[PDB]
Amino acid sequence: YFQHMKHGRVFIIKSYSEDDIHRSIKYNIWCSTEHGNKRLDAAYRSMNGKGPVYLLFSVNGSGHFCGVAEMKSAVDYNTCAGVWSQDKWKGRFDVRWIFVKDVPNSQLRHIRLENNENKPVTNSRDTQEVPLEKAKQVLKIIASYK
Ligand SMILES: Cc1n[nH]c2ncnc(N)c12
Ligand SMILES: [Cl-]
Repeated sequence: YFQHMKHGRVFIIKSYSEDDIHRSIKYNIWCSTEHGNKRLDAAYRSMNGKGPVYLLFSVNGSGHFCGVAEMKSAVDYNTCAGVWSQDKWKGRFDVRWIFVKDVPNSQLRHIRLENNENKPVTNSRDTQEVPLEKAKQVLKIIASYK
């Protein structure tokens, strides 16, 4: 249960590669775009441990979110090249996967993001930030979905 969360920031991850998500679950690491890496680094560092950064993962075109992971370190920008599905993916940070489970978009699309033109949360791009009150609604639904 994620209702205890008073602080904390939540981002959507949209992957072109399901293989990269499988690698991320296996080794508890992730990376993002050049902009996404800077956005997440800033958010993690500004938290100063006062609350979590959660990542809500979804494979482009799958019609479902596939789980949730907590960001667990700052971004190292200079790391081994070519570990992901494509060479463009640079950098690395630790994550801890909290839920690994498929949740259909139909369960989530009523939740709209006031910072993204009131678009459904299921129509977000990679690294879209989610307002906390809408993030808690998404997390409650992922956690109790069966
Ligand atoms: C890897 C990775 N990090 N962030 C991403 N976003 C879209 N596609 C991907 N393969 C990735
Ligand atoms: Cl590495």
